[PDB]
Amino acid sequence: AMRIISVNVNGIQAAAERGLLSWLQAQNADVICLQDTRASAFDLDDPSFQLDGYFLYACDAELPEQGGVALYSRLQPKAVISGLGFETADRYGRYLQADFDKVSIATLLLPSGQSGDESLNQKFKFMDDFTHYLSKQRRKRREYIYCGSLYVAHQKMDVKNWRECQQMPGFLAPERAWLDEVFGNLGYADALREVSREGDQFSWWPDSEQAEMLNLGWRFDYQVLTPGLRRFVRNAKLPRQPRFSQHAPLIVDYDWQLSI
Amino acid sequence: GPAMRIISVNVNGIQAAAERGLLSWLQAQNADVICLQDTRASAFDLDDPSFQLDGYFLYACDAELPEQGGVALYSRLQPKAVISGLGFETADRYGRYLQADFDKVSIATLLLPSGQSGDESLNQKFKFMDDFTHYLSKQRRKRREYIYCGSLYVAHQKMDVKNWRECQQMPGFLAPERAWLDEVFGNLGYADALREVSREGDQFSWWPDSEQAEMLNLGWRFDYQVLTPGLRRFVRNAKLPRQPRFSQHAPLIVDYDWQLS
Amino acid sequence: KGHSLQDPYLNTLRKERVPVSIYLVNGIKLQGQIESFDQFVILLKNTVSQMVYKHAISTVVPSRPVRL
Amino acid sequence: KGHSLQDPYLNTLRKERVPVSIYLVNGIKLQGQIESFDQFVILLKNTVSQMVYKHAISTVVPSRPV
Amino acid sequence: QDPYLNTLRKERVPVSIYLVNGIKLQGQIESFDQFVILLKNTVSQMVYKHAISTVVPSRPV
Amino acid sequence: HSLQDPYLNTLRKERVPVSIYLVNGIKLQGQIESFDQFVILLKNTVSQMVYKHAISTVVPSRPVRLP
Amino acid sequence: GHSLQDPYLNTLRKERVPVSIYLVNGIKLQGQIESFDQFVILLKNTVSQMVYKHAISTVVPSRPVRL
Amino acid sequence: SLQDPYLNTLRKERVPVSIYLVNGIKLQGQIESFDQFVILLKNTVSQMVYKHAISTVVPSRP
Amino acid sequence: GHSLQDPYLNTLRKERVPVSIYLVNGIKLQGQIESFDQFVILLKNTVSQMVYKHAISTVVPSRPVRL
Amino acid sequence: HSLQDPYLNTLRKERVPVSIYLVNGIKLQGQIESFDQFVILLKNTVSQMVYKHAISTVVPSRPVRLP
Amino acid sequence: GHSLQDPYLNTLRKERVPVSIYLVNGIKLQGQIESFDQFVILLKNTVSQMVYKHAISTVVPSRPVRLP
Amino acid sequence: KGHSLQDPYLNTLRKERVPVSIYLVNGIKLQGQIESFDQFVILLKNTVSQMVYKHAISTVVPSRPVRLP
Amino acid sequence: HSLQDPYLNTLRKERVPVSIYLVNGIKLQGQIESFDQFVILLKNTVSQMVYKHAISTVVPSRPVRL
RNA sequence: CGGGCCCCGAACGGCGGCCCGACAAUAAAAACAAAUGGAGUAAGAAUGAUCAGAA
Repeated sequence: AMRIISVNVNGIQAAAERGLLSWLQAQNADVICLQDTRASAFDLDDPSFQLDGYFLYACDAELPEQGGVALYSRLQPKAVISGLGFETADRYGRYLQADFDKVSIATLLLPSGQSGDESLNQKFKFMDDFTHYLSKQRRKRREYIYCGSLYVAHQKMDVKNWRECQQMPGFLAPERAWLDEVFGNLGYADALREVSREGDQFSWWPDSEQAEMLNLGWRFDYQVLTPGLRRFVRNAKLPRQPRFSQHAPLIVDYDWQLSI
Repeated sequence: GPAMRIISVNVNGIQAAAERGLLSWLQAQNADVICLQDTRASAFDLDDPSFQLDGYFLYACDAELPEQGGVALYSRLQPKAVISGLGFETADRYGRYLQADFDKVSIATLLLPSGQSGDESLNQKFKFMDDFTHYLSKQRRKRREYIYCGSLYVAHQKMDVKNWRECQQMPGFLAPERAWLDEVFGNLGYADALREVSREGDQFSWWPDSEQAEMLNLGWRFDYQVLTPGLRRFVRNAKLPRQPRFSQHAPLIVDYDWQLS
Repeated sequence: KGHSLQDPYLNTLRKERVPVSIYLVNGIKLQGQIESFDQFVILLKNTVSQMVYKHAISTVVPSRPVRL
Repeated sequence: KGHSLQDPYLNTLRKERVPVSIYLVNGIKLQGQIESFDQFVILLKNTVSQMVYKHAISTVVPSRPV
Repeated sequence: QDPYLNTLRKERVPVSIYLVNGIKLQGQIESFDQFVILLKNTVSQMVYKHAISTVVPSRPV
Repeated sequence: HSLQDPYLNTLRKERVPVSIYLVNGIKLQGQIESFDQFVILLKNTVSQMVYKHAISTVVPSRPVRLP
Repeated sequence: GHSLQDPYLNTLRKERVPVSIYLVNGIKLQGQIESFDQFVILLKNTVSQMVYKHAISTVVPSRPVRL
Repeated sequence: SLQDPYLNTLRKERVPVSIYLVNGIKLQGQIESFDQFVILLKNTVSQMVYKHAISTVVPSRP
Repeated sequence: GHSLQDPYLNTLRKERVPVSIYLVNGIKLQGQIESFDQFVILLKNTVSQMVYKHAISTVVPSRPVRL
Repeated sequence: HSLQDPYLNTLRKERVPVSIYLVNGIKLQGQIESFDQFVILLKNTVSQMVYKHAISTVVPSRPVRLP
Repeated sequence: GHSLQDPYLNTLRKERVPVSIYLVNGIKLQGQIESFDQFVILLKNTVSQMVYKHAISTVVPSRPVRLP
Repeated sequence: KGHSLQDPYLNTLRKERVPVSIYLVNGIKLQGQIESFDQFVILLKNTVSQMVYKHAISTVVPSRPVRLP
Repeated sequence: HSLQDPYLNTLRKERVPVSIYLVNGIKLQGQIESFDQFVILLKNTVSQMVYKHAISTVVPSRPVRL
């Protein structure tokens, strides 16, 4: 087995009050990649967030409310690294990576880009910087699993009424083109769309009860994995959890097992 | 804009060209670098501040005897590094090569022995050609891109020479010269800027002394801008102004969109 | 083989011994350098030799720009 | 003979330098431009000079009509 | 092999081709050869013979 | 040469309802109308031309005896 | 050429050894080879489905047989 | 072709090789015999495979 | 000699500023500084591997620290 | 002197299976047999001497605490 | 010892010339020389990066400097 | 300068005529028997007398284990 | 030093064009301006200092005697 | 030992001469965390002024 959980909690505190800690504790998994901690590493040090039988790793942004990402693993990773050299990355700890034998996973959290124009500019900046870094991450032997919420949909199949969202951030032409270039040209794939080419599957919908009723979801979570692991995809699922997190948990299993 | 102008001029003696006004014309003619060839003057002669143009850095590697050969190179901004060696007796002892270094590009002034003088000159030309194709086979390994300002004294194809049926005896269009040049432009991958921009005839770069050939345009395209296949797509425009000619060769100006640094 | 554009490419990849990244149809990637080739096989020297088949190669991405 | 229709189409795409998107049999989209081609190989120029074997090319979609 | 596809092309029958990867292609047959089938649908979406699994015409011929 | 052609000719003459499965595993159905060295015509509501290089196996819905 | 697969398959057929042909898609095919020829092998399944060589990948016998 | 030298060398030295198929499943075992069409692995079961669905043959030891 | 390296490394270790070491081979490291001495240094990370000084190329702290 | 000798002595005493990576990138394995101011003997199946100027770093397989 | 190093290095530091340091493997660094000693050099760049002497290959300044 | 392990180890490998396999820092495998060693050089006896330098050697891998004094 | 110092001094005297090769395998052209126990000055456009431990060999462009 | 080269038979075989198997040398890459699941997955053109299809 080889499970991976992705829950952009948008605040580990709200996650705790919503019962995310108990759900993850009950949810038997190998690695858990929650995003947007909205708290300092010292806050994550609170044993309440420490899941029984899992390690604690977290990198906080310069400003807690800005972001922050954490990573829980069942076995001691070979090494944990944070940052990518970019200001938009280092100054906010939006990237944290653990190292295991043969495969090393990472936790990515892109800026929403929907708050303001400056957020969209930062999004474009981080996108170009990240595709550059990944170009530098081509011939690298170690296979990767960039588990992160990219705040962008690849195809219309990933979001309904695209006609209305075409101009709204998250589905704009340049972001979709960047994602397509990152996926196809560079040989990267996705476990879900590979194992299950089924529409209507989303992760992030408005907290508004109306959108939840009519299910206005935007697929923002993606299990970006190097082509080496593409062959070892078991199955993907997007549970419709009752408002536990804006980004619904993204659980995927893999045929390839892990090792220290 | 991100324009890069390179001016290659074979003067056959900088003295005559300067007398005809090449120095002032170049000083006025904006250009990033000038690939002036065939100086016929020593480095100490080029050291004369009269040839040294303001706003440029002069670099030249003369031969053992000035009039025999000699090549120089101008540069508006200080190049990263300049090298004046090739490893051949036909090259080092004759200062026929001088290469500068830039950001991912290498401007190189090249001057092959004419060969039209005597049979010994033809033998020297064959020797230099084989040594230089060997050097090119060795250089293709290098990742950094290269530029070669070179008056090769060899006609490439029919369009690159008038009345080739008659010129098939004159050095420049000979069968072995043609083979060598097309192999350089062929298997070795190197390309030309003029042939890339304008596949139009009547474009020559050398004429005899008799004004009859000039009027009839019985000339050869002995000047080339051998480009590494990389910048081939980045060739903007090229021209061969025949009227403002200051020697048997004509000034060959090529402007690119690539920006050095 | 009539035009044989693959032959010059493989020859320049082998002569310079450039690091190649031969992708396969299944999805795995094979790092190394082309030691030799024929009609249906290519030799990748990565510590040990690899008899990667031709019909299984999806794309060949050399990590080193090869002028030609 | 074999490429009486493939050869002219690919040659036109090359001469016109139309940005094409090659879809592999594996389903991986490959955007770029056709640099050169032959009997069973096509050179795609992009950020990385790529060589895609014909036998593993499912479809090609030029971005503009030709 | 040749006559069937030639009739499909000349008669301008709406064809839908399922590739070996399963992709349901749609379009009209423009021109075909030993190892190529030009599918005319907005763009000249060329399709190789080795990758075609089934050819589903909209009506029999 | 000695087995494929007679088997397919018998399946065609007897018009046995065969079930063909593609290399990918997609299950198809229909009768064998005509055979070819490179392709086959499977008439099932709408005649679909299937390529031989994409045929995994040929499952006849009824047992068949060779001649 | 083709001098090795012929005797191997002929021996597998003669002794009627249960082979498990694993297709390229990862599907099991337990049965006995009834016959074999070019571009075709004939299983001894309840329906005796005809398989194609291009699709076949491996031919493992449940019991190790001698050459 | 260089395939036959490689294969017969592995056969003579009987090096444990790991063969990857077009699907990607990793096989293991020595090579007993081989021709142009098939390979006869020396595995516990000696699973025979045709040459039209091979990816890469690699020896576990140099 | 070695009058500047000592205070720099001592401050980096005391403040436990996460540093990223880069080996001469081009390999990168991460983690705080555990200890240091002549020809040897100890890295404070998930694993406390011992790195020799003669193989280190650069010492880049995550956040610029003051000497 | 102050930190290298105790660390190496503890590694040798505890006989922890360590995997040393050379500056060239080669991966080695084995137990620590003995060390010196210029050389270290690593025993894996057969004793393999390694020089101190050719090691990138020492990675103990188990966390260790200095004395 | 080092009769020629210290003058050149302290002159570069005084003039605060943006120098480009080339390492043994080929990668090039950039930044003004902040401080140095017998074995390490500090770059005033935003990263405040420190580089060891035994790993540095060449120190090429961006502009010619006068010898004191 | 006054070590303890290198000298006896190399002397034993020389006397016992053990086929030694030396690893260079470049990653090339040298094969041969130890002829004689010094503070800075090791002579590898393999048909030709290759004078391999100490600082260029990465590891000394003998073909068979040897007892230690 | 025994021989390296006389050789470098002779090269500096005539300012002979030398080619210094680093351990990585690259060659640097120019002429020696000065040297010491650990560094060598190779003047060429800019004064670039190179360390001894990183140099592999000094090859003069033309024949020179001690 | 086995790869690259030329030599020779009748797009197709193969044999001798050899060389190498550590690149007579990248003006330099803000950095390579270290080199068989298996009896088979295919939801709807905002509308041809009008389609008979054979031994």
